[PDB]
Amino acid sequence: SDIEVGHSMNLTNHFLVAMPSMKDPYFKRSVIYICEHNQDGAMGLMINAPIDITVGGMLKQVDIEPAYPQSHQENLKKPVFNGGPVSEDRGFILHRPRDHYESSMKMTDDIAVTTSKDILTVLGTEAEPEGYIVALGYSGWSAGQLEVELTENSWLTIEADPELIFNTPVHEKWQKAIQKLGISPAQ
Repeated sequence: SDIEVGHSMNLTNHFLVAMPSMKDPYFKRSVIYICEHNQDGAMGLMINAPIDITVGGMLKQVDIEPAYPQSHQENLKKPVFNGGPVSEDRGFILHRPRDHYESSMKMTDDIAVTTSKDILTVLGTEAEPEGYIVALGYSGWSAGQLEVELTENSWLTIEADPELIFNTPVHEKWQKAIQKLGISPAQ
């Protein structure tokens, strides 16, 4: 009769790996982490789009006063990324759970997203999360719209792992992703 057992492709906590046959140049070789996926649509952040300014630079720009000495002087030269085209003037810290921030969303035991200024004060200080990348703007899809992009020859997906986000070099994030899908670019 009608026992509607399905699949429910919720892609939250999943990675979006661009195909070598990607048309859109804005995602030519992107790897997006879905932070939220539901009937309203989907929200994601680009993991390998390093911007010009550095994490330290953006802080200075925002004139954020650190709450402690900035010992981690080196992680402060690391760059901030291009999260996506939507709200390019908004911040999104994707990191490994450390402390409690006013406005934070926990994905797992190793991944969470903080969007409150508070977190900015610990960056560069021993109090900053052991792993984090700062993104500006995010990637958005309308209701179901993402669900349809999949049936197209644009993306492929696999559950996410923190290392791919806070460890492997940018230049290899994509290269290792598709490879993880048993594949390699054209030629």
